[PDB]
Amino acid sequence: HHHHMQIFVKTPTRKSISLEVEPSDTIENVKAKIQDKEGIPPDQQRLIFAGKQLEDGRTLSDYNIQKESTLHLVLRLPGTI
Amino acid sequence: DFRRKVIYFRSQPALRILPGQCHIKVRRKNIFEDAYQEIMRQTPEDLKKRLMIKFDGEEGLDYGGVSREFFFLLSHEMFNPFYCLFEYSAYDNYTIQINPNSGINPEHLNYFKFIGRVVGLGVFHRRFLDAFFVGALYKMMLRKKVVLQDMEGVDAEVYNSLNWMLENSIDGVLDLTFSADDERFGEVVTVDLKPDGRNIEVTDGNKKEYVELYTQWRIVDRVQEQFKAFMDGFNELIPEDLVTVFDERELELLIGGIAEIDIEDWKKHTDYRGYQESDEVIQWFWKCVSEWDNEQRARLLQFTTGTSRIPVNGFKDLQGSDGPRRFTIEKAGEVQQLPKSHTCFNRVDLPQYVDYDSMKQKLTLAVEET
Repeated sequence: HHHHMQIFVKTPTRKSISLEVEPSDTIENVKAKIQDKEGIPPDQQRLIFAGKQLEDGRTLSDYNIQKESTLHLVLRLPGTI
Repeated sequence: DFRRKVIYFRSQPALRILPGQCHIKVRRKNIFEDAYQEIMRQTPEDLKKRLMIKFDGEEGLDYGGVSREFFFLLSHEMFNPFYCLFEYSAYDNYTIQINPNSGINPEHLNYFKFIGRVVGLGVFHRRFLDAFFVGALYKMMLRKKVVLQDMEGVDAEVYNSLNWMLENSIDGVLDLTFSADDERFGEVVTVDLKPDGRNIEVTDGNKKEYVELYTQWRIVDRVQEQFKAFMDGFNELIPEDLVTVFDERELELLIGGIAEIDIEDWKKHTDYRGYQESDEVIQWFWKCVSEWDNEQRARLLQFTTGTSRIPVNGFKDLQGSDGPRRFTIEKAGEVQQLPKSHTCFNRVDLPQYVDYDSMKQKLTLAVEET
């Protein structure tokens, strides 16, 4: 009842962020790990896997995100919240 | 000729500061969002009034300094690739182009309009921006055609592939149709280059057409809505019939200014291949560069690297398509030919001319050629 996994979060500035997560972590959990490492507030973040935008209350395995998958981080336009 | 054009440009009725004031208030920590609200709620007539900018909680009597810091900070947020309005060029990490997947933020078209206004505002009010674009984008601003060579700054790897195709038999080597792959965040979506394109095989017979169609799609078609939104914002301050008095290299200098180049920093961070610093031709090269003025040097830089833009910590941090690439001079080519540049590597191929005047003239023709 706790298992691990490496994923990568790619920025458009070409930077790659290494995260250790569990398959049953929420997307919200991942944004908040991104806030830990990068200081970017969760509400500014969009995460995208293989084209689809990821919803906050779903899990990594809901989207079939596996070991060494890459997710793309994009920031919301300031003033749109 | 640039100087005369500028004066003429600044002498137009459309460029007169309108009576009254334009008031802009922003929080430093929220400059993007605040400036967006402040600037979009006003009409073009309003923003042509005298510009008055104040940061919340900060005294503002030094108007020029406050103004300069405003355009500096704002352009670094607008053009920050995180927001996916603009993204890096293909041959460095400080020059920029429109990000085709900007639509991931549903509201992007308005923000492209806002950026066009910010850039138009900088020009209208004599405030230079840190806004250096790929060559194709200046051309599109000026309503000039783009060619395959313009791809180099947009997608250098795709640029190399198309050249290899043009120069090599593809029959039985590449399974290719008149379609393109539109990447978006891990997904691949297919677009036809011409009607029924994905069902039309590319051959050695028709590949020229394929290349020209690809070039047009990638550089011009795929960013159309974004570009139109941008020009809409821009032309609201700078009428198109006036800004086309400039060519694409002058437009860059008009928007971002002309840097004062440290010649010694430059010399110190230059590589030589096939030559040595002591060689006569290398000395003629630096003689020519030293005696030139700031605009003329900026033009050599546009020729060699794609941009007149100098990195914050100097010529040591010059970038290429594959990472850091120093300004480089190589002995290559014959005395008949002009010097030839490689903007992916910041490398000038300089044949060993035997007298100074032919070299200055060869290099002048090479730099001035469009």
